[PDB]
Amino acid sequence: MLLPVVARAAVPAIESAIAATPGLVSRIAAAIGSKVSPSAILAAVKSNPVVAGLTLAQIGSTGYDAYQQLLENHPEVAEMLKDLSFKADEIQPDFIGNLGQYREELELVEDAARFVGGMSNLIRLRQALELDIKYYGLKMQLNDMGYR
Amino acid sequence: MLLPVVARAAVPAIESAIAATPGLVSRIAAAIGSKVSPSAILAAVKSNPVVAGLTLAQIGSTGYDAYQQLLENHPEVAEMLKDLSFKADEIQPDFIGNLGQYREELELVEDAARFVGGMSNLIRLRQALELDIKYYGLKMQLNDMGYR
Amino acid sequence: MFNLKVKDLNGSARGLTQAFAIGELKNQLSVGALQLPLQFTRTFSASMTSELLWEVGKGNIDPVMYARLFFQYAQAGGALSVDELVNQFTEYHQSTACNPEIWRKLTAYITGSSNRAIKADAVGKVPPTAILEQLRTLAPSEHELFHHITTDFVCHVLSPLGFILPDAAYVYRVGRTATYPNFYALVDCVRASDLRRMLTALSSVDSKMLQATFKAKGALAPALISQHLANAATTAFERSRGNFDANAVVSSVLTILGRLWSPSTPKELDPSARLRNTNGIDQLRSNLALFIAYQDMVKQRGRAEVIFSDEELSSTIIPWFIEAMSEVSPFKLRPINETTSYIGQTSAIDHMGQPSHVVVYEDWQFAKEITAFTPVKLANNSNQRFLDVEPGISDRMSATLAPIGNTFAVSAFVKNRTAVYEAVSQRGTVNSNGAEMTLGFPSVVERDYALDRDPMVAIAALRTGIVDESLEARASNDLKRSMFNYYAAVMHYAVAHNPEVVVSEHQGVAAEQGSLYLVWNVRTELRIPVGYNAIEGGSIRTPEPLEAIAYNKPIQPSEVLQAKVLDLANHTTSIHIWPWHEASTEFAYEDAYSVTIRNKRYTAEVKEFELLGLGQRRERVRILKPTVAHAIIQMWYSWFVEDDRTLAAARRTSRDDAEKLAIDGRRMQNAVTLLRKIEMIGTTGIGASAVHLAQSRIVDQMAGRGLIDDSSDLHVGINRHRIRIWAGLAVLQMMGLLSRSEAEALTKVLGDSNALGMVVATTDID
Amino acid sequence: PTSMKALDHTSIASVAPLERGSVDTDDRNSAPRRGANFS
Repeated sequence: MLLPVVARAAVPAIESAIAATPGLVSRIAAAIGSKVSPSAILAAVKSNPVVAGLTLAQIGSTGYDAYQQLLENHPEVAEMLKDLSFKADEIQPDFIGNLGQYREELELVEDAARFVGGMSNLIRLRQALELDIKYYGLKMQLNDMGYR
Repeated sequence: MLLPVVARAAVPAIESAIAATPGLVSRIAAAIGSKVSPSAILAAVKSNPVVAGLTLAQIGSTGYDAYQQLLENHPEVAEMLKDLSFKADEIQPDFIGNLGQYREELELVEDAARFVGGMSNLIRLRQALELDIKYYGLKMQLNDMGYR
Repeated sequence: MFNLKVKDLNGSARGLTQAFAIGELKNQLSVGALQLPLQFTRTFSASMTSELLWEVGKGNIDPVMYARLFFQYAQAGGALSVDELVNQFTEYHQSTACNPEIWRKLTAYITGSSNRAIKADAVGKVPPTAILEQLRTLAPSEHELFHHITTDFVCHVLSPLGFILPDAAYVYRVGRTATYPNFYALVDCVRASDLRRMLTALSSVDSKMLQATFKAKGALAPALISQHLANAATTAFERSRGNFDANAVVSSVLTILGRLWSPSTPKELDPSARLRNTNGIDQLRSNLALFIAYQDMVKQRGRAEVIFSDEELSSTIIPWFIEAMSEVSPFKLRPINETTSYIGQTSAIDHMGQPSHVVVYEDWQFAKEITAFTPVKLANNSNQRFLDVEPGISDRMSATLAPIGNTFAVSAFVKNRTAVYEAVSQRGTVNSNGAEMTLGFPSVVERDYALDRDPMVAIAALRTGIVDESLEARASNDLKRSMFNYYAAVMHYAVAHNPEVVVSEHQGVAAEQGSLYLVWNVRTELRIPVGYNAIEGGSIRTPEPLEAIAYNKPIQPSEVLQAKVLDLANHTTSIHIWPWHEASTEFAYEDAYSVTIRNKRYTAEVKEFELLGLGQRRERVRILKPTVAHAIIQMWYSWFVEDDRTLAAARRTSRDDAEKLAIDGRRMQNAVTLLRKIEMIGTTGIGASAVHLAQSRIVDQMAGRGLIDDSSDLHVGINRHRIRIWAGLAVLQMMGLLSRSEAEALTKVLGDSNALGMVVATTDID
Repeated sequence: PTSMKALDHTSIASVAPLERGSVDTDDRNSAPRRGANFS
């Protein structure tokens, strides 16, 4: 059963997308593998949460809102839903070799990191040096007045 | 993963802004290093909070409340986001620059100061990195001859 | 934990070098120079772990004790030492006790006015607290000290079975003082011995011979009592006027020692020739603690001057100067062998005896007793409070620390370190910047906890050697006194185990009498030098106190250094207290465990009053900070994290397979020994009570949610460990023993080492 | 609040069962079996 808190928002969201264009109705019917009739898929959404999710992946425009709210009230489907919906990210031909050149470089940062502290520190310390000189003067002067 | 609670806060925020003006593509690519397309930068936001926090601060019309919401909902990103966003305040001609603006900066120095040593030591260390590369080689060669 | 390279001291140890102490920063000191052999058989040490309670109620103005409280103060609070403190004390004395108007007021405050009263019959006795309350009103003075020294004064003089009752009392705590005397610390030890010449006058029979005429003759007349008193306060004050200059007394008596030790003393200038009495000097000839002082003098002053007469006078100061240091000060004369006995040493060996790294440590036996007291006030806005001892909270805490004191003992850290330095090096010592030396000093780190000073400020001062002036003057003392306390503890140590030492003048270009620096003669079989000195001829001589340590054979600590607990239960219950406030900290602990079960998030927050099993939430109670315990466990967390930084650093270097599995076996082999310590901590009753309560709140939180699957799941391979640990890190945090950010990282070590998943077995200590 | 996060990501030492099976049964609920009618 789909939880009402979700379903309240979910059902009209889908129905709106259907009324927007018919072209999606055929798509979701293919992905979910349900009868092409708009009344059919809407009967399926209510029945299973897993199904409800795949529909909201097919339409991301208006539907993204409910989907997240579905995800909240159902941590269960979260794992299963993540698997059923997947697309291999196209990899660039240059990428893996292009990464090979930075081997020398990153090992240099991590030598500097360990010395300073956490990476957060080094990002700070780097700015402190890059920082304008006057500021060093400013801080010295406040200490001249007594301020710490 | 990006918390779903803050997700519904950030996604309409960044999207509305992207559709509001195309000019915001200059911010995403500069810092975050996201891909040129508006669709891919969206996936980066969903992926990482640090990435998301740098999307929220950069677009500032509708964003601030949304950005502060992200902070509390995922508190580990606090130290990271506040640091990775820093903008030098230039200089005040008047004596009283104070903590008005420069507050964040004079704090920043002290951390760097604390680590290295006495305030002098840092300014020294500041310069050592500013020195032309040659001087290093010089010090090394005068070491090679057996002078120290 | 301090970490330095013995080869180059100038860079990393510089403040701990001797060439810094005597102030020549350019170059190291040549062994070759005039040399004058001598023997150090004695030294001045403030006692380690001296904690006592001193009742100031009633009695008599015990002369010595009240001097020490001037001393204990001017040291504690900066203030530009004691000379101010003293002369102000005369002001105040010349403001009040020398002023008869205020005396008459008290008499009006106690009996009545303008009447004839009769002793002990129509005269009622009054508690000392009362007349004190009036001193606050009458005398507007800065320090509560000034009032107590006057209080017990008036208590003494007017009491032939008189105005004061025997019952009332106060008490004060004997705090740790800097152990080895700094130069200024001598100056004060003279002046503190000035003021008990003052006090012993107000306690004197000449002040007493007032009472001697009033004993059996009754006290009838209010003025003719008070006035008869007020004079006797000024007369005993006229006499006490005057005093020697500590600035001059010390400066001289060092210098006329300074001419004794130094190899270059032209024929005439030596003491034995121009001094009448050679006794006094003989005893101070051999004294070490003065030497390191004498170095402090010449560094700061830049010169030396006498301005005392050459014999007759300097023979009447010294025997009095022997007294000042003998008693008044906390500093007591000790045979030098037995002052540093508790220090110990262990070396990371390789072949011939040549150390890869050598570690010097203070031996402690963990001190576990925690008295939790609470404030109680009969009076408004008064520092002085009763403090209630609360048994059983002590016994919950001490029930927890009983197992803790077993596994955190300091003797077990150093056997842990050396074992690392062995696995890690894999290679000849000469390289990698020569041998290194690491040392750590809980007892020094302690001193910055009591002052709530970050111990990380000093240990960053040494390497650079120079202090930052941007901090306030009361801090610079606290830093520069502590930067010293190392340097003294080093040289008392090195001299203890290498009895043979020699003194030598220094050389510089322009206008300097110069300074004295020791040069040790140490013989040991190593065919290779460490640090840099010749190691030629089968013996080696070195200026630096550190290099003279490394050559030592391993040492076992002779005696545990044990901290007696401050004992409140005895004297606190019936009596007011001192500045308790800062010495202890408030008792509250707010922390929340979390876990996820059947993909459903659960949370149980827990507070401090429940964990003990106290129904009431009571914030009125506070915990006395056990800094010696926070010192050790802070150290352990420092060293432990320092390990895993090196191993994972030492692993990626090797680039060889047979070794990597020695290291990857070492990381894991710690991370279980760790994961067992924490869990064994969890079993402790404080441990247990956090466990039971952590689950119980989740079960009952769950039953409402409507599913009981818990009971099976929270006892599992993981989530029984997870909650077990988190209870083990709470108990450390709910005490002072660790900082919540430090535990957060200490967790992350168990994350990667994956020691957790590979155990799957719990031990219950019931 | 204390952070147990780091300690949370772990793996369990794996092992292989001698006779494989019983895998998808991890989570299921069979609803009860009725008794026979009575007379």
